Amino acid sequence: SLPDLKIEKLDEGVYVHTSFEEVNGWGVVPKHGLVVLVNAEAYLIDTPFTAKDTEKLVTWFVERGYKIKGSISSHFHSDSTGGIEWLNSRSIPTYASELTNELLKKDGKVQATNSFSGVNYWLVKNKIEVFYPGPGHTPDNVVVWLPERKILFGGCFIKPYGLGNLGDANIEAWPKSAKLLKSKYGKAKLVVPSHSEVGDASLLKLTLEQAVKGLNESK
Ligand SMILES: CCOC(=O)[C@]1(CS)N[C@H](C(=O)O)C(C)(C)S1
Ligand SMILES: [Zn+2]
Ligand SMILES: [Zn+2]
Repeated sequence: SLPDLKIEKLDEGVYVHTSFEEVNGWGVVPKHGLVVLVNAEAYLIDTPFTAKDTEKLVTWFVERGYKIKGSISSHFHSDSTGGIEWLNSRSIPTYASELTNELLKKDGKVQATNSFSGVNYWLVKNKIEVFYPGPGHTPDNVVVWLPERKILFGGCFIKPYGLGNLGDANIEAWPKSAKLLKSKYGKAKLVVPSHSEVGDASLLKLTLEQAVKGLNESK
C-alpha cells in the first residue's frame, strides 16, 4: 500500500499535491505538483501519477467550490501526464508543449488537448507563466512561474541532490539550461521540485551544480 494523495497549502492560492507510485528500481517515489487558484478557478500544475489520484485531487477542489479550468504538464513522463486521459474524458482542458505532445504521441500515450509552442507561454495572463529553459531532465521539460507569489514549479528539472534517471536526459545541455533558469528566476521566493522538498532560489544553484557535476562524471 502506497501513501495517499496529500494536498497541502503552500501560499495564498497555491497548494502542493503529492502523489506516490512504486517505480521499479526506485521504490516508492513521491511526486509534487501544484494546484493554483485564480478567482474561483483552479489550474493543475502537473497531474498526479494516476487517474485515481487526479480524480481525487479534482474532487477535493470542486467540493470546495473551485472550477477546474485546466491542467498543464511540465514534461511527458507519466508522473506529470498520468491524469491527462482522465481529465480529457471529463472535458477539462489539458495543456502541454508541442514537443511534450509529440513525445506522448511517440510513446503511444494520450496527448493534451491544447498545445503551445515557444520559449514563454501565458497559461493565465499575468498569473501563470510557462518557460522552457532548454533540454535537461528530458528534451521537453518546462517550468511554471507564478509572478504574483514569486513561486517557481521546477518539476523534474530541479535536482538539488542528484540528477536521477538519465534515460531521457540531455546531460550535455542541462548545465546551460540550468544556468538560464537560474538567471531568469534567481529571485524566486520558493522553488518547488517534483521529487524533493520545497526550498528557496538556492535549489536553482544546487541544480546547476548537480548538472555540471553530472556532465563531468560522464568522462
Ligand atoms: C513512470 C515512473 O517513472 C516516472 O514517472 C519518473 C518520471 S521523472 N522516472 C524517474 C526515474 O526513473 O528516475 C523517477 C524519479 C523515478 S519518477
Ligand atoms: Zn521525468
Ligand atoms: Zn519526475
